[PDB]
Amino acid sequence: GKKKVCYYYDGDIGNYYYGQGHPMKPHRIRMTHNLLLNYGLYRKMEIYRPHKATAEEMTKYHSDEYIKFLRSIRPDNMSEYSKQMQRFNVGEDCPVFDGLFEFCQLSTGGSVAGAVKLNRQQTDMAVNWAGGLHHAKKSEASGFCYVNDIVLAILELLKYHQRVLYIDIDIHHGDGVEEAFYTTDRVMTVSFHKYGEYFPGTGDLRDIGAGKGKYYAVNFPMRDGIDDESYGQIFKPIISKVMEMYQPSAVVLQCGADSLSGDRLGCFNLTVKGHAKCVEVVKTFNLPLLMLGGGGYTIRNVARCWTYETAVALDCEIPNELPYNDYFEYFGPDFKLHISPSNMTNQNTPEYMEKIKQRLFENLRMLP
Ligand SMILES: CCC(O)(O)CCCCC[C@H](NC(=O)C1CN(C)C1)c1[nH]c(-c2ccccc2)nc1C(N)=O
Ligand SMILES: [Ca+2]
Ligand SMILES: [Ca+2]
Ligand SMILES: [Zn+2]
Repeated sequence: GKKKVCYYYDGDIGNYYYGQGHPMKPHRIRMTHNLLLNYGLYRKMEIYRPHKATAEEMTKYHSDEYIKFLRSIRPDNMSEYSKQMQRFNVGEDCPVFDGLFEFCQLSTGGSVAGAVKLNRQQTDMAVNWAGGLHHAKKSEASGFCYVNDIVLAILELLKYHQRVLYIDIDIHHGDGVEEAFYTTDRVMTVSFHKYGEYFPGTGDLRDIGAGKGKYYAVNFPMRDGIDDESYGQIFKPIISKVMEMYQPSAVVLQCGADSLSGDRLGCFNLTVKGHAKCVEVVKTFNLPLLMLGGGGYTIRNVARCWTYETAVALDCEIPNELPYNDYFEYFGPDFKLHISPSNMTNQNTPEYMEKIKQRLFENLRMLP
């Protein structure tokens, strides 16, 4: 039935600024929080302010040198770190900004705190919209991500769970998470993403894991314009088969909103209902679940998406008419929660979707 939901948020998160022209806007997390507060969704959730994760907590995955660099670099001293900036991939996508380290600490803190709460069996679901930064690597920043809060949260879950399932619905391949666990069977990573002349360039159908991890990495490559009907028809069957064969005891779901119609960087055509159907599907399995953020670059739609997904987690129905809020004008000209898909062509034919699903089903038959 209805579950207990713990939500992690720091009121300072919206003030971190990647810089002029950078599409990643932490302010979208504050818009989400304010919208969900004005819908009354605070009355049913336990709200927590995450601790600032320590460099030590971060080094459970990342190298000591990379975390020391992140904790030391600032816009005023960048000139003295040109060598380490190249080595750790700090540049246009992952710039140095005021409070970069604290932003990483808050993003990571929410994910790890949520994982601890799930481990202690004190909540059914934990939500951290500031997390889900799936591209960060052991000693390298990538694609707007510096510290891989997801990998850290999964390592925390692995203390009490033999098998953890990771599902990623961001439009970009979940490469950092896939790479971290590529050679183990204790985590199964499942990513649905645009593949072909698109960042990060990984996530081929044929990337299925290695060694003990062979068959424990699943990739569903898609083309432009996927819609609710098409996504829905493959998501539930794949996740159901993964649940059946893998039998995970905890799940982490990355809810990157750049898979929505009208995203500034994305090329998919999902509505908020289509995206949220993934949360409904996963929630139905009644397993401890950590829901995380990720991409999303048309910020009014990211706030709508994550507000609706928080309502889905709470089994609370909320009206389509948006309540008045601090950012009301951002939701014009309609001031509604739900969005309409565009007229873009769906290049994922029904036959292509079935064929890729059948290839993934063949790989899933190889599990013990
Ligand atoms: C938070 C999780 C997430 O998966 O959503 C993150 C998505 C990251 C997208 C990164 C992308 N970067 C690249 O394509 C760079 C150029 N190539 C040599 C690598 C990129 N960087 C930028 C960019 C634009 C302006 C200023 C800075 C970066 N745009 C793009 C783009 N359109 O793909
Ligand atoms: Ca993905
Ligand atoms: Ca794996
Ligand atoms: Zn993305």
